[PDB]
Amino acid sequence: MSYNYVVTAQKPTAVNGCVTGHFTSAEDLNLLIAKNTRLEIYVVTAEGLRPVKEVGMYGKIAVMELFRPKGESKDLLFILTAKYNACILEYKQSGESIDIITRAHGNVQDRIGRPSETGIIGIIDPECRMIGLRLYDGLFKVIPLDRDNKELKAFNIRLEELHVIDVKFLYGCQAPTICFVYQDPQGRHVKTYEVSLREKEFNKGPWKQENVEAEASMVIAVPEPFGGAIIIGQESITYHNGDKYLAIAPPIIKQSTIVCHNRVDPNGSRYLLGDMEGRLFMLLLEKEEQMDGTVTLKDLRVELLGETSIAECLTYLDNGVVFVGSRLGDSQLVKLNVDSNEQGSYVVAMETFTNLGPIVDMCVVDLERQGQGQLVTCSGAFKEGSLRIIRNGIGIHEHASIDLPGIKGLWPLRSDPNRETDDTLVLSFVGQTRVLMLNGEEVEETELMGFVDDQQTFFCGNVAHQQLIQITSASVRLVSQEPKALVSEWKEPQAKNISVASCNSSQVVVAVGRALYYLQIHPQELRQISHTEMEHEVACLDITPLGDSNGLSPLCAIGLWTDISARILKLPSFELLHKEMLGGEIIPRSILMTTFESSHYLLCALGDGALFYFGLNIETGLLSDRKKVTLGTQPTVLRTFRSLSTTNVFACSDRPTVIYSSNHKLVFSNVNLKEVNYMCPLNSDGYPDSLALANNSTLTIGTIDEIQKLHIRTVPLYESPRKICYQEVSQCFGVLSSRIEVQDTSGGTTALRPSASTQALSSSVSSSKLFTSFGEEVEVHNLLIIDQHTFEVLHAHQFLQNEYALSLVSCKLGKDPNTYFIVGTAMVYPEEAEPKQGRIVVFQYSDGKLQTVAEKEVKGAVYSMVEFNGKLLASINSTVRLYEWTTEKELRTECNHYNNIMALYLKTKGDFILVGDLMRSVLLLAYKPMEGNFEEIARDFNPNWMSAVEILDDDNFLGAENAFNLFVCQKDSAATTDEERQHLQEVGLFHLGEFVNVFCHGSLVMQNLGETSTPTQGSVLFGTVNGMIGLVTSLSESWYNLLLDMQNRLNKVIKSVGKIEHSFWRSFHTERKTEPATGFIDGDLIESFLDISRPKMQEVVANLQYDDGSGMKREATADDLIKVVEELTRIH
Amino acid sequence: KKPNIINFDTSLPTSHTYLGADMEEFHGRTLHDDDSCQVIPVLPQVMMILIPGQTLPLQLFHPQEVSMVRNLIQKDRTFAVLAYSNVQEREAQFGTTAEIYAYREEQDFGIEIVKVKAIGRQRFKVLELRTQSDGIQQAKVQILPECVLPSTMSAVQLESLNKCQIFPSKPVSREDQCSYKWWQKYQKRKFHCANLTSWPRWLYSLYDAETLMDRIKKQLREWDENLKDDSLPSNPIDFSYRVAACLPIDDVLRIQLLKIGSAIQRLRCELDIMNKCTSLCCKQCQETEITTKNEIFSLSLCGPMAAYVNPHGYVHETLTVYKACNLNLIGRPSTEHSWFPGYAWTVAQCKICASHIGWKFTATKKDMSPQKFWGLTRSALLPT
Ligand SMILES: N#Cc1ccc(N2CCN(Cc3ccc(COc4cccc5c4CN([C@H]4CCC(=O)NC4=O)C5=O)cc3)CC2)c(F)c1
Ligand SMILES: [Zn+2]
Repeated sequence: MSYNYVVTAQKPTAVNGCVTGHFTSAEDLNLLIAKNTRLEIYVVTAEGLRPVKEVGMYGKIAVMELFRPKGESKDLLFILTAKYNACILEYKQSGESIDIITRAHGNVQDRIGRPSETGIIGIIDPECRMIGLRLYDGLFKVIPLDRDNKELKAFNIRLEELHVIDVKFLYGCQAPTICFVYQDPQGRHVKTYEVSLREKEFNKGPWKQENVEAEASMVIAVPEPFGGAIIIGQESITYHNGDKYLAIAPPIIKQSTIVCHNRVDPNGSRYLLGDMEGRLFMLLLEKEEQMDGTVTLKDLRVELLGETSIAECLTYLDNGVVFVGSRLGDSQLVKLNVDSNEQGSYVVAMETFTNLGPIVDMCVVDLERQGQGQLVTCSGAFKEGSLRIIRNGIGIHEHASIDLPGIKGLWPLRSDPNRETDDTLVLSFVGQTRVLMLNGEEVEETELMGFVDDQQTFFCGNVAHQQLIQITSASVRLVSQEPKALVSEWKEPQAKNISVASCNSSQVVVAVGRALYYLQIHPQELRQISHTEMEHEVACLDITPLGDSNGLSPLCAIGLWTDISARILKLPSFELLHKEMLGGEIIPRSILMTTFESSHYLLCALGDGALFYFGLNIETGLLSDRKKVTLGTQPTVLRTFRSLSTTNVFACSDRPTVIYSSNHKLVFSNVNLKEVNYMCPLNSDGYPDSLALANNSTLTIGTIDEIQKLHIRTVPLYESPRKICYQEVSQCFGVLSSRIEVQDTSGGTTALRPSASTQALSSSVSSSKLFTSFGEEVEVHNLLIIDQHTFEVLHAHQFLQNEYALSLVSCKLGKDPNTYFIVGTAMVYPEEAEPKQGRIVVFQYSDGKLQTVAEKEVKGAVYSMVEFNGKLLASINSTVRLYEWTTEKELRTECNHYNNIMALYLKTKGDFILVGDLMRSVLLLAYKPMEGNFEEIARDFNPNWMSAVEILDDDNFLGAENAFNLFVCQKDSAATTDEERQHLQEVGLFHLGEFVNVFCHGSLVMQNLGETSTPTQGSVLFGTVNGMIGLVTSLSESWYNLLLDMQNRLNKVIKSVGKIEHSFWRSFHTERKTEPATGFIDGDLIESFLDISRPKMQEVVANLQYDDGSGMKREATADDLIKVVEELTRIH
Repeated sequence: KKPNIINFDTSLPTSHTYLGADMEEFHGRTLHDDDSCQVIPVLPQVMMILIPGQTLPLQLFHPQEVSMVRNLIQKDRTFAVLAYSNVQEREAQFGTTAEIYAYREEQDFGIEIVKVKAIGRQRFKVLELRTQSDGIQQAKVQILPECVLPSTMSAVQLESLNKCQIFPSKPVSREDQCSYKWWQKYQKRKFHCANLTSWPRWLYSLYDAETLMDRIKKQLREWDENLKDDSLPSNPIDFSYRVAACLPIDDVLRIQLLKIGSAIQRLRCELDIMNKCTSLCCKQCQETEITTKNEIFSLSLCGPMAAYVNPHGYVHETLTVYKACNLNLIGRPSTEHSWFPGYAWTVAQCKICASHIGWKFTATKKDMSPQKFWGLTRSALLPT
């Protein structure tokens, strides 16, 4: 009884693994990046990374490795999913079609077994003889690697050592030999085994157990010719080969522990290391020893290269380039230039890839356009803390507004020879063509000499030979720049009226009724060069010069009124070089030819609002590539505005859009405007690189932003931001933050780097009196005020010592007109486990200064706060308390309600406090105002880890819980039994695959009522640790049933990578119990329906029983689904 | 407050040499399938909440119970003990199944008395309390499952820092500056990925298994000088059950701890109870302090509390104290059936209401805790 619809508004960005190898081809060098469920395949070139393929797998990539067995030309990819769905993939492309085929696949989980504490380890034999997986304690799983093992069957080999830290395969061994470090009561040890496939058991290792450091963490296998393994702890790096042994204690690595590594030389002479706080090291192996051809180590020098982002996965690309794959920061692409050394750093950054995770807090704010929200996150951690502002859509910054009664055409002109800039814009109404002049802020209607006065101009622009043209409804009149005299005027021989006009730099082709005349603009002349007629009236014409030449279009495209067909014909003739019969009924309204990214297209817009993009051949002929995109429900006018050193096409309609090319495909962003009827690029002197947009009410001039669907501005703080709230009246942001300060031997706390708290305009330190070892790191909490326009730190309030600030709310209380920042803290001491004292402090930002209006001292930790109807509701430990803002600016207790749970989460909707804890103990309350106390309505207790919770509506509540799941609970208020009334039934399950930290009501698209509204009700955004912003909406029962049927039918048509069943992937998963998903419709699977081929589209729908408004219409068509699916795509 | 010399050889208390010596023993364990309904016979005349892992002594006299237990030993060996609520007369909805490990039948007194000892194994909730005309009603039993949760960091863990999640063992044992400093780096290194989530590390330490177990061990040693690993299990399930058994709480709190399905919630509840508890006063008076919480030691490996049977079959749970107050004794110190091998129990009563709170266990030898051992029971001891 929930019927909800979940979709991804921004794909995950945090990198949890990256490999290199010859995957796509034996010649190319590929960098494969797994970000979560998405696998990105790049190609390493001199300029950088060139994306090639984007595949999204049905699972979280836990292990991926590239291996090449015998008899293969390029490396294969082995991927293991967190649900233990193993597979082996192979790249296969034929010209334009790219397919990642599944060589093998099979689930490798066990019926019984506790997953290991150190997690999944997946290793592949260097000779590609088997695959070793350590999924479960006390069991080594081995997958034999033979061509006949297409189901990936594996056998378990018993390990007597239950605590295994790191295991890898050794290089240069006749039989597959593993090496690992394990934990014992006597300490940590290194051991090796000789795995035998025939006997299906272990054997005696080449070199026996050796005692290692008490904190030995990783094993790295040195390749031939050195051999053996290198074991890196917190204080030492040791090399083991049996008889040969080395040990070093470099002091440059004692500060932090190494977590990641990657070989940089095929011969393993040098290694690359990274630690927790983000500095690159450089382990070096010296092969100077050579007695009788044998190569042995002699030293283990460690060199510090520099500081990079906090890395999770290092990888060395070709020619001194390192890809630092960060997960709590931003990915980098750095240079290992050993000669630069500007100040003592060996690394310089080249690129920086956006990474929004971890998203700890979000808020939706109408920053620029009223009605359209913007997401301001609290991303990153440690030195990578930053605020991200995500905006959906290209936006136009208005700079002028001249009211006009429905301009029917805007066209720029230059009435100033040798000016190199626009001078005036020639508008054209229904009956007259006014010529407005605009140099600076001028709006004068300065009529040109050669332009007609009372006519609806069809074209007006700068023509060749320093002349201006004006293709009016009467005749094509040519004018002059300097003398401004009518050089020529080609009237219709039969005194007919021109229907459609199209002009180029040197040519002008006009259509009078069903006849087409081609006229060349010779210097001070206009002589017809051709004349022909078509079957029906010309709906539209387009003669745009393609690449090069730019003086004579080889082809001209037209549209037929009574045929609904588009043809391309040679300009100096009438020979139909190609034809097409796209659709029917509604006639074409505009034709345009573009050159997006050196590839030529041909865009035709029908009168119903659908643009049918197609490919065109410049030399001769054309392709078909029929891809109809429904960009609005009004006739579309297509114009080309460069504005980027690129082509770009602005499709004016009820939903204005910019059609650009991202890499080699045409993307379709949407412009944040209500409706633009006509547009024209005005590069006027006073308006640099502006664009005149004419709605049905007025003409506006402004500048477009950057052609990109989602834009993420970054404001680095260099400290971890915890919570964020927005205060409208002050135009400021209230953000909590923490910085790490080391305890020096002077009684103070010195910092580690310049942060946003130590670099504010004005500063403060909390001064309240209501109540170690050299090297210890202590957290210092601040409340920063950040401007919403400049995003500069206006103030930085520092809290007391040992005080942890937990929550934050910006609301006005009681009858007071002032709005405040309410901050709830907790005084935490290392000696004690659970705090005894906290503090509710009310700030007030005015005149650029932060003042503490009021201060309340409570007994506990204030885990959350909400503004329940002019009354702060606080959750002090396990007590939910409601406060009243007195007339003297002092908080007063009104009612208490004691729980047996820690009220970590408080979400209110009217008078219904939703209370939860970290044990998934969702509790529902109601606040009776006539009596003034809280009352418990429902309860749903189930032992499980719950990450967040949100009130979808008065009945359904949504939350995220363990193993990356989602759920919905619903209270049946109509139950006649009290036991069911007091119970919260669970009506939805879903394995999202992501860890949600925050829910927030809002939407990133324009809020239009639309009279008929939309099939989706409500909108809730969530942000995850990996950096994925989703969106969950409700559905009606009929729509839920239709989408469920379509989702079942898509699963038999769409072939996934690895052949993981969608029902299995979305099944609610947990270490103790997994059930199928219910009540959730996957927006990704549904939205993938638009990308399948037409025969597959026909296969998907054959009995859907589409119509619900009377009848069934059992045929159900296939474009009817397109109408439904696009409506769902528009909600995000 | 007798320190140092605690000479008892404190395991004898948990062997019950009073309920007979050469008692026949039973091999090992059994198992009931999770979430299954079972037919488990109910032995009557027992009114006590049997925590799993807790030993339950029993003497059986009436022929119906003797026959039931005989057929029980010859078919399985498990019966049901129901957690009776405040209302008596079969007002129970939860319970635990007892499973036999020692058995002895005596033909003495012209009767077929059967002396038996059992320990709780599983936890269940009764569907319907079917009654049989024989006298031994069989209950409709649903096996309530036991929940174990992974680390709260396992979902939000970073893969890299996972090898750094297998800690070296605790330094030495039970030493200051080896706990307050070890635990700090333990919390800092275990919950380093709490920065990705929205909550600080100490919050995730409040829901930890090992940290809660450490804090509870601290308080229990603060009372009775425990022997580090004096049979305190490493498993949070078993540790929680042991602590719940040994806590000096009333019946409602025991039932509430029995209702809880997860180890972490049980440990948090025990911490709350043991932190908010101070005095133990006489039920029939709710007016007299017959203890405190500091004056409480353990001569049994099972804690300050264990189940013992008087020769009439009634089961008593006794609380061990150094020095009880407001108790008057009657009768010479006698030693016929003492559950503690070497003392001579003297019956104690409230100084006002005169109710059987417990006994004073005076010594016999001289290398003993000299006449300082009050084994107060729970029939009159309301935590106040
Ligand atoms: N149907 C039937 C049927 C058949 C046979 C029955 N037989 C009757 C005769 N019984 C022998 C006998 C009787 C009396 C004693 C004295 O012991 C008593 C008496 C009363 C209360 C308590 C104790 C000991 N005690 C505590 C003190 C603290 C401690 O440490 N341990 C304890 O046990 C008490 O609380 C010893 C042996 C054997 C059984 C029968 F009773 C029913
Ligand atoms: Zn009394």
